[PDB]
Amino acid sequence: WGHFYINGYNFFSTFPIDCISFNLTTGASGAFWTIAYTSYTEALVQVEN
Amino acid sequence: LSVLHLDSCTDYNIYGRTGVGVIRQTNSTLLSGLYYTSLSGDL
Amino acid sequence: VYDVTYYRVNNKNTIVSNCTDQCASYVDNVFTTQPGGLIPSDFSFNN
Amino acid sequence: NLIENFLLNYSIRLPPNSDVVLGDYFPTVQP
Ligand SMILES: *[C@@H]1O[C@H](CO)[C@@H](O[C@@H]2O[C@H](CO)[C@@H](O[C@@H]3O[C@H](CO)[C@@H](O)[C@H](O)[C@@H]3O)[C@H](O)[C@H]2NC(C)=O)[C@H](O)[C@H]1NC(C)=O
Ligand SMILES: *[C@@H]1O[C@H](CO)[C@@H](O[C@@H]2O[C@H](CO)[C@@H](O)[C@H](O)[C@H]2NC(C)=O)[C@H](O)[C@H]1NC(C)=O
Ligand SMILES: *[C@@H]1O[C@H](CO)[C@@H](O)[C@H](O)[C@H]1NC(C)=O
Repeated sequence: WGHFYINGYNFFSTFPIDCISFNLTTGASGAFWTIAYTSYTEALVQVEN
Repeated sequence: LSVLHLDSCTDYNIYGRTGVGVIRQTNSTLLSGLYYTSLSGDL
Repeated sequence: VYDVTYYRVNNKNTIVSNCTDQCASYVDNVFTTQPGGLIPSDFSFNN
Repeated sequence: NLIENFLLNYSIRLPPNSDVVLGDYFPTVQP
């Protein structure tokens, strides 16, 4: 729906999005990361700090 | 504008939240969020 | 090989060492997805 | 030591001054 969340906060938004193109790398740093494709659900979440 | 007066009593408007208080820099770390409030709704 | 294994590499001195316990709890951010699309109860949620 | 040597070649691409943790489908020790 165009909402961009950074570190959990909705800092900005755009028009609804059908497709997102991207090309991201850490390069020589040798760092790893993940991309997750998710859906909304109700859950009980315990938060600390 | 973003004029912030520290270590003194000020009339603030922070990301839409207004009130009177003393704002100080802390050495704490919180990774998530932009602002934090109390159970009463206060900043 | 079915999954991801982590090793620490120190190039200051290259020294390769195992990362299996306390350090594995700071960088391991990957998991097997359970049926239904559920995140395992032992996931760290670091990022 | 065969696994160690693998990591020694794999890590050649790293910067001259770094401490990193590498994660991949590396050869393992049990199976
Ligand atoms: C993304 O950045 C975070 C930090 O913002 C990285 O997490 C950090 O990981 C290091 C280990 O690589 C942790 O250091 C440890 O500190 C304790 C001090 O008690 C020491 O005993 C351990 O031996 C080790 O030196 C550090 O605490 C940790 N910081 C966190 C969790 O905020 C994270 O690894 C980075 N991302 C990726 C993909 O690597
Ligand atoms: C928010 O943090 C930034 C970054 O540290 C502050 O910007 C610096 O303020 C000092 C003091 O006047 C300047 O000398 C630096 O040049 C500023 N850095 C940059 C990149 O502009 C900013 O003042 C803080 N915001 C508030 C409202 O205090
Ligand atoms: C912040 O500074 C105080 C000293 O006023 C110190 O006691 C406290 O441990 C520090 N906290 C952090 C996270 O550095």
